[PDB]
Amino acid sequence: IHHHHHHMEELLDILREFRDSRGWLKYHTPKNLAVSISIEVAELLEIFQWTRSSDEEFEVLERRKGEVEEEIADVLIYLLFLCDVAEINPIEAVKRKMEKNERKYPK
Amino acid sequence: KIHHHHHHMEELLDILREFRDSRGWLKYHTPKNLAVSISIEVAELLEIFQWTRSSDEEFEVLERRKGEVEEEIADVLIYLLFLCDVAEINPIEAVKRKMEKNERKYPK
Amino acid sequence: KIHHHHHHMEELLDILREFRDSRGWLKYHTPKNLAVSISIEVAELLEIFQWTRSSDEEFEVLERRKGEVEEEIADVLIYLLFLCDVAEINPIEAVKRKMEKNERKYPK
Amino acid sequence: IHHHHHHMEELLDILREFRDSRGWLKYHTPKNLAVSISIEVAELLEIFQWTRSSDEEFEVLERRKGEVEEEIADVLIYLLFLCDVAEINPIEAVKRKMEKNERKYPK
Ligand SMILES: [Cl-]
Ligand SMILES: [Cl-]
Ligand SMILES: [Mg+2]
Ligand SMILES: [Mg+2]
Ligand SMILES: [Mg+2]
Ligand SMILES: [Mg+2]
Ligand code: NA
Ligand code: NA
Repeated sequence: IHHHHHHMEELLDILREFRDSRGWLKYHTPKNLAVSISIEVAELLEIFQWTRSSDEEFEVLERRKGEVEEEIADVLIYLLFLCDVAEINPIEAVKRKMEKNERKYPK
Repeated sequence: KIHHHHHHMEELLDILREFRDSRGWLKYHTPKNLAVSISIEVAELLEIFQWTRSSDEEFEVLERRKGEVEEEIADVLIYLLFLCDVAEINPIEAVKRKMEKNERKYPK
Repeated sequence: KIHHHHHHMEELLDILREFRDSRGWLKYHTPKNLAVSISIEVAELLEIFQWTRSSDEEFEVLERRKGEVEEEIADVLIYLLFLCDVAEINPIEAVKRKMEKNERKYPK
Repeated sequence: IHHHHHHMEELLDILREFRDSRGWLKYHTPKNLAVSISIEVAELLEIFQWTRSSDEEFEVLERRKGEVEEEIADVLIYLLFLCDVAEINPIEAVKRKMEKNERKYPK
């Protein structure tokens, strides 16, 4: 018995249900979703706004772990909504870019 | 009768980890630097649609420049997953938790 | 017969400098921290228009939420001017120089 | 003889001439300009992408002064184009926010 865990695919089903039960697909234009990603990554950055050292950055991370988790989740949700409307497979996207990176930055 | 689970996500992170550590780039992967790198890449994504003036037009641009859109999506996710690693955050769990919160804030 | 020049921009920066130094916040104003603060504020500005679906609609939102738009513009410019101070960059000169370059790249 | 230097007002005239000689006003929707600001501040941030200390940040600034200057200019140009279309006075905006800041963060 073989179980193929495709976690982003599974996440997308939870996402689609939410969006569609509310009728918010009509707002998910490519640029509105890209703008939504921009907004959430700014929320992530704000948590570390005024740190002055790599050392302090890890201290803020530990103390505000929950906030970091939420903004990472936010960035992801919108990236996945974007992948839905654009018909892009984000895992394959990552694999192809990493392959490109391997031949840009060789060992 | 034996169950065989395949962890495709852990497999993807392994490709990421291997790239990172073969190049000695871990030392650069502080929490803020990674968050800065995500911000940079989403702006690369935004740029593709910079001057569009209608929803209709964004889909024409998306169809026409799909490859560039795919690259920038990959760049965003790469650095997001790198951050997840340094922070020991499970981004699948984080999404599920956030959607559960979203359910309560925006009820049916 | 005497000429009396008024440096309104230098006056504005003085208000900024005075706020900063009365609070002992200079030590926080590193180049990257300021650039991070600008990124944060432009995203506050973007948020006002997050779900608009037409140019027509953006002007209705801009008219309706003009005060919020004004605040975020102020926030962006504040941190941009703080960066100019630490970097000793004259942003009026930088614009003029960049527009001169823009002239040559995009000729009439 | 009194000279009232209003430098952003003066910049805006150079900006308007450029935009209008090319017929690009039609692209300057509020959200396109906000998105353009987002793009340029990312260009600014990239210059410092991988620094690991406040010390290194000032070293990068000195070495890549020109690049920083250009991206600051870029951020400004779009903020001023935005102020044009929104009919906002950015100097007065700054003064009012600073006044608000003074009574939020008292001495
Ligand atoms: Cl997995
Ligand atoms: Cl002046
Ligand atoms: Mg959020
Ligand atoms: Mg990229
Ligand atoms: Mg603000
Ligand atoms: Mg630029
Ligand atoms: Na460490
Ligand atoms: Na210093």
